[PDB]
Amino acid sequence: RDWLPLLGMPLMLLFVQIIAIVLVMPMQAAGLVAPSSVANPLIFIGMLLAFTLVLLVLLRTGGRRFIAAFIGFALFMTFLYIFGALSLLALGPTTAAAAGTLIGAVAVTALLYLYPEWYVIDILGVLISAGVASIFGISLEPLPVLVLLVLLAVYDAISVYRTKHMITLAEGVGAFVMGMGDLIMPSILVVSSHVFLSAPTLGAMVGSLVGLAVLLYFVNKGNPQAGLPPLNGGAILGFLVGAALA
Amino acid sequence: LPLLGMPLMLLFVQIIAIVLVMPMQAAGLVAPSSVANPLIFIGMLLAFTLVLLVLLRTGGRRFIAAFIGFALFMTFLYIFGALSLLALGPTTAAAAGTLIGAVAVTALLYLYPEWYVIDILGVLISAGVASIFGISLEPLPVLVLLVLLAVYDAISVYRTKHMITLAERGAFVMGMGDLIMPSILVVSSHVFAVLWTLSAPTLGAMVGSLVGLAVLLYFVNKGNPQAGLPPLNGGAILGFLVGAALA
Amino acid sequence: RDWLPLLGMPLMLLFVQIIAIVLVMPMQAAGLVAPSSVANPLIFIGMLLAFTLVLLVLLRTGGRRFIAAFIGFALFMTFLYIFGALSLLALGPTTAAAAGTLIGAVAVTALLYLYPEWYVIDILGVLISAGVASIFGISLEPLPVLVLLVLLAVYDAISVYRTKHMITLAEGVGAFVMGMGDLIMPSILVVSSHVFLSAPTLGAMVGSLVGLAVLLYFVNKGNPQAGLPPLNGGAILGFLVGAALA
Amino acid sequence: LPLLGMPLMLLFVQIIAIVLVMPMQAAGLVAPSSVANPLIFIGMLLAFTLVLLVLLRTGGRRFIAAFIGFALFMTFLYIFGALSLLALGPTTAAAAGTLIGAVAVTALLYLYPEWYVIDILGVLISAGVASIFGISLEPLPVLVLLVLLAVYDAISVYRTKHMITLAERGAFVMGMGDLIMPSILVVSSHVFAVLWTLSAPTLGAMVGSLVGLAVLLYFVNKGNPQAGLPPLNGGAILGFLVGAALA
Repeated sequence: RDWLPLLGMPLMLLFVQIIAIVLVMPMQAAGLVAPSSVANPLIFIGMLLAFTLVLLVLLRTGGRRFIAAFIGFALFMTFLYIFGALSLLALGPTTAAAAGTLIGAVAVTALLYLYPEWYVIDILGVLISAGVASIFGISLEPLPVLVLLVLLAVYDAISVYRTKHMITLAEGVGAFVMGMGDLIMPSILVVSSHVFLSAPTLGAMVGSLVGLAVLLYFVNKGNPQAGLPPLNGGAILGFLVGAALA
Repeated sequence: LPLLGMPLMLLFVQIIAIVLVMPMQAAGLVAPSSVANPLIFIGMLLAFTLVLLVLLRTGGRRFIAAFIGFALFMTFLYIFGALSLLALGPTTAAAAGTLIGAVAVTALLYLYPEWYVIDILGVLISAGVASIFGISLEPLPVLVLLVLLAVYDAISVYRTKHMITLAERGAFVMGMGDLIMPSILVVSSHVFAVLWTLSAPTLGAMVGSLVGLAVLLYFVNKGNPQAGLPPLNGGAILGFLVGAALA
Repeated sequence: RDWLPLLGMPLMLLFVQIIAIVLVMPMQAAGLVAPSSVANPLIFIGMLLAFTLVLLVLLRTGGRRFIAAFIGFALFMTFLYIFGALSLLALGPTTAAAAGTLIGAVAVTALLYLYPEWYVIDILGVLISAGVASIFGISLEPLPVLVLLVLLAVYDAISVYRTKHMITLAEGVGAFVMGMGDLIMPSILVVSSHVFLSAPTLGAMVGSLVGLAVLLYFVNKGNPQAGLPPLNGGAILGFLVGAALA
Repeated sequence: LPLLGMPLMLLFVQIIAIVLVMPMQAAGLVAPSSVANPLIFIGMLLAFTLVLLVLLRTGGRRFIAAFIGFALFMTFLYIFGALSLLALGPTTAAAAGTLIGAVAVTALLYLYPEWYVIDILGVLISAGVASIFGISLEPLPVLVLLVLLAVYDAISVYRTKHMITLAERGAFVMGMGDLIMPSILVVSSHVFAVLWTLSAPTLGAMVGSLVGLAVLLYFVNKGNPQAGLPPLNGGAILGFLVGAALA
């Protein structure tokens, strides 16, 4: 039935979660992170604003492929961190391990720039996303992740509602970034929980999948809704259900 | 009826500016007396704005929209959080209580208000800023800061008025700004040595500001002419010196 | 004869020099400055580039009277330094001295903003200029000032020649800032010389006046020339003549 | 005749890049081997440029005109000054001598040249940058930096070439840049352990770069296709490994 079509996004959710755990492991074999303070989400957010400000001044300052380059470089590096973490727990400190990861990341990034197969895109998007998920999740603990999640969710629903209301007014009364990015969002709580086969934080994983269910449901219905609050609110739901478990 | 309204707005900000002073010094800390403090202050504002605008000229759609929302949220954190949870207080479920409070408010402010809501919130924030600086030091750097600021206003008004005799948001910002300016002599003189019906010379300043704004609103309806700050700013100054020459 | 007309600019030269000396005095009674290194001119120049970059991003970001304000504030402060230095050597550390200078500078700056008498402008321009002259001149020593002067002069002649040649090509083959600023330029060597009634650095003062003579001469002739090299080259000429003296 | 000219330009830059190495380490100092050095390097370039352009978008008339003139003057100071006065040397009238030298040159470069003048100067500067980095560390971070940089080029060429198969200043800059790229394996392998006709494997790299650029110029006249860096960059790399497998 409606299996093969549009299961790929919950697929991507589960996968990213999986790869985030498996990456929880090697990334501490060389540290990484960035104190389970509730101020940590605030630093996160402001810094996110800086990430965008930089990115925008870069785009408006392009840079026909200078923009492509600066991001290409950013990519190259983040993949170095991915791979790096892999071999460095794997073959460990060996020259053949490190060089293994540099060649790996060169290969991958070059590929992505060479008009790949663009199922490939989904795959790398999954990699990257899992990477980030693992990092902040390894970085500090739930209650802070929980605050962060609920905050970001609130911003979102404000954002959709504003522009939706702005649709309903104006008569008479690159998407992948936001996407895969939100693929990441509920998963970071999944890491920073197994960081605090798996726990009762499978619960967070399933609840996040169920949030995604409500989401692709309303999206496959007429007259869309917000996003984060289904995914985060559902991951938090599952997670808190996995407390009522043990 | 709003003819009482805008003085009310002031009176309230002043009251709420004082109430926050106690819990405000549960940390507080911005800027000794030192009159270089007003200068550092000015340059801080000018550089702040210059940066803030280049954020617009480099922004500022969903960016500076959100960016302001964030700054707003933080400032509301300090207001709710620090000023009420320490006023409980302090910690634990109270602190969480105010996170809930400030997210509730900034989210509410965003989206669409209803008259009084925005007035209330502006008043609150204003009281916050007022309290902080009035605390962050004494009534003499404040006296100078005030006369400086006011004199700038009257002059830019005349220049740009005289710059006429030829031939939305920044408004609420500047409004709030005027709600703030006299309140600092009120907090910072409360940081001074008398105490009648709770600090007499600070009362003097307070009424002096309420009458200053009155005179301004009269001339505002007289037509065009109003040197912005110099009524209430300079007049609350007059009132303060009046309530101080008493004790 | 041609006295009263266009002697006012050499007038302004002598005056600024005079006021720069008289200010050499009080400004050390509270220090100021900024090492007689030849790297000092380079720091100067780069920093000058920063002064302009700031000023330009400010103008292009105006600021109808925000621009007016930011500069008004800058002015207010530099006059505080002028006056401040005055009373603080004068009445010294007294409250009445300091408050004297704040009221003084408020008065002056407010005046300048109130459409003054605009001979007044020349006068304040003279004040300011002398102020700056005194500061860098008190700051470090001749050979560095000498390098700085010759450098700046070279930039200038390049600049005029470029745009002049650009005039001669395009057929078929606020001024006060640059002005009073150059009023300042040769005088800083006049300070940093009496800092290293006056010396044989009267020589630098007269030679600078004579440079100005060549300058207002060619300017009052058809087909203009560069500027700095007459003024600086002439001040340096007089100065080096005041070495062949003692 | 310039058919020999552009290889000459390279050959010279390489020579002049080496000559400067000795006096260059009379201070020098930019960036241990460490391959993070190439990464730090890239990010340095990207952030450098991004800033440099926002200087244009915020400039850049008489500003960035002069600003470049200044940067140029400084870099010429280090070339003349440090590389010749310490090579005298060092100090006193020699140092002054080079101030005179570099002001003379940058002023000369500004205003209008004449063919060879700009070529000469570009070559000089290039040798400077080449020398510094080749010194600022060893032939392995350099190997990686090189293959990274080159691979980026071939890919942006194909993308923007393939971005075609639908339907002035930066040129000299990028040119100079290519004059630079292979010379760093030449300096930095001279910073390595053989010494025939003065460092044999560094010779190998050097000829390998001279033939690489040759192959590039052949295809450039073959029509359109030239993956910028990968000929000489990747080829000088081949040559270096060839002259190294010798001793």
